[PDB]
Amino acid sequence: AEEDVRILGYDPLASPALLQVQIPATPTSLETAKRGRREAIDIITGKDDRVLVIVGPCSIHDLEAAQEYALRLKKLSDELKGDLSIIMRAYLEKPVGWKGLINDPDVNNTFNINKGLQSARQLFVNLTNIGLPIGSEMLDTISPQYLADLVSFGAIGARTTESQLHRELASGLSFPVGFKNGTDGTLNVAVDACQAAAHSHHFMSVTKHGVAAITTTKGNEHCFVILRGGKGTNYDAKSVAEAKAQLPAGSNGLMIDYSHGNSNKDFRNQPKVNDVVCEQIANGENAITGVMIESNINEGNQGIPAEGKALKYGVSITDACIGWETTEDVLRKLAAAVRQRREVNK
Amino acid sequence: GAEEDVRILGYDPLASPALLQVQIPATPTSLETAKRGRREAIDIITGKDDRVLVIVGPCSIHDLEAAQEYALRLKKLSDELKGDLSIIMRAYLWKGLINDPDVNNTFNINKGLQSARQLFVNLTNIGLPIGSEMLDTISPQYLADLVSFGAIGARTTESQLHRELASGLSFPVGFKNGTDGTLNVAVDACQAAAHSHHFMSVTKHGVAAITTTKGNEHCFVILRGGKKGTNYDAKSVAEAKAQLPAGSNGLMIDYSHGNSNKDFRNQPKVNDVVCEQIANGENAITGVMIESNINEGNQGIPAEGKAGLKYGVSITDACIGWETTEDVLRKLAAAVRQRREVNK
Ligand SMILES: N[C@@H](Cc1ccccc1)C(=O)O
Ligand SMILES: [Mn+2]
Ligand SMILES: [Mn+2]
Repeated sequence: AEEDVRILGYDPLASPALLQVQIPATPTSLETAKRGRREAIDIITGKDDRVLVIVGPCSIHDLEAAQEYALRLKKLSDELKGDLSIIMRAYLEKPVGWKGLINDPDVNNTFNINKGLQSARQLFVNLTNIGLPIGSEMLDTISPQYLADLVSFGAIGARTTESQLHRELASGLSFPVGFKNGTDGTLNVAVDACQAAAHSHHFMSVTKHGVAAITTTKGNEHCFVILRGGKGTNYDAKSVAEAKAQLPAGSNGLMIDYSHGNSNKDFRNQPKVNDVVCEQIANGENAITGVMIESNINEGNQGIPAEGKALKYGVSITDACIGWETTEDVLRKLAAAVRQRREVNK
Repeated sequence: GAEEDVRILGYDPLASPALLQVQIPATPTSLETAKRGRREAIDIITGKDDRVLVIVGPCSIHDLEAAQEYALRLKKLSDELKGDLSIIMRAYLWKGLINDPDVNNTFNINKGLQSARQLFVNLTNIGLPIGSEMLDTISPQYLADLVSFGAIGARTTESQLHRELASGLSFPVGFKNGTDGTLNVAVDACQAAAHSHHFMSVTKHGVAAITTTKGNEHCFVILRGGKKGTNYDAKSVAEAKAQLPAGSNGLMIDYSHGNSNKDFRNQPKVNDVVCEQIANGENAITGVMIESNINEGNQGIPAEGKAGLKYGVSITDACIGWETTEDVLRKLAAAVRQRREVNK
């Protein structure tokens, strides 16, 4: 009986329940998470005229830099509360390079998931603890069981939007899920994802106790489409009109990613994409409910030098971000477009 | 308190892989058949054998009886063309034999996994290797020991999760090109699955653990059409070959799906066009995939639960009949026999 010939070995893994006790969620963290979901829900369903903003680092590899950023974003968040509902990007990784905070939390090319999950959860607690909601990519069917309670928003990356596995997973998450369009630039797959995630599914996951079980979902009605470019960009009126053209009756507000395929090989293009999105918003576009910005403390990205995490401070080690000030503007300018759009509807 | 699982209606007890593997044990024959299939598949996709790897069979199995009759027929034909073709049966698992084993929206996974495994044992038991789609990251743990070939479908080839899974399977894995007709994603999948990965899967005992893979060097690309159009023609094969990196394995061409272009009657055609590239010396094509069954076409699921279903007819994709299949395979058989001459 030939089995596991390509499996070098298994390693003990702390269960979700165990991790949730080790690194408990403060009452604030749990309240922050609930609030974020409520606000996000109202915005993508049309009940609120504010714009949902998922902004923050491409990926977090430094909890101390992520905390400084959170404080800054929490303040700005306080000044633009009337127009913008801001959620922080607390992403673990990118698509060859650094494997992410869960796999390689030490950023030294060593794998250590147990410590990774600890960092991941501690991070989420630290952030939501200061009152700042967070969003992350739903990488797999197990990992969310360690962090789902502190998350207000979940995104299903372009490479997995067609994955039956990720559609079933979304149908059972306790928060809004954004499905990015295909890497080939089409929306059909993201529209189908939302339809599917709305139904009830029966899949196999692990319980809070680390055991495999047959899960049964309720269906998620808070799934929307995210426009992020592809084989070209799609944040322009002509493209948005084609998108709207594809959403079924009742579909939720579109979200737009200023990066990746939309800034096509350059973070400097994020502010430009903001103008082209702010325009449509001020002129009265109601289908654009949310935006996604990859910003950091200091612009650009970088690589890991000979040594590990000691590396330019506040600088992404994956996709390049825009600096902070460039972010202050981009958001104040988006808040304006929100107000100006508030009038056109009156 | 907190607010998790608000969309989780509930969990259900699930027999562990180890438990299932004892309940429905694999006969020595089943285990030998599985090993043989992998060896033959490996030799063919790596260039060591001039035969053509053939993954043929139903689009999906919903009837173990009908699947067994078909297996016997295919086993007898497989015995005859064993000199030119290495046949592995399509035994892919409406959600599937696993989610709805009874076919009536009553999702009984435990029974589904039993049927799934019993089926795999029944088939491999008569000496016929089998192949299936690597659905999720847990399911295989209940059937790997019986599988000779695993395919990742178009909608998952880009999934990091499925690339890591392939890197730890004990058999060759075929990655289908994107639903948009491109091969870049399938080529990247093969590159990725060749490396070692660290993911979370469940053990034979139903517990979550950190898995570490060795890397799989037996991953190839499957051409199955797409938006950009069908791709079984020589110019497509050629453009494909030009994109294959150093050390890639032999290409496989799916006759149905995006290449049959919504009409199963086009499979015999793709064959001919592909059989011609082979009979003239094309060695880049080492495998073919065919959605076949006892009776051509497909159907739906009547209010009459399931016992009101046409026998030997697919309840998913349309397939060609046994009759029409035995040709395709005989022509393909010959196309190979020819190739060996052109290379002689
Ligand atoms: N046991 C599988 C590998 C595997 C391990 C863990 C999870 C899923 C699959 C095989 O022999 O191919
Ligand atoms: Mn990024
Ligand atoms: Mn099919």
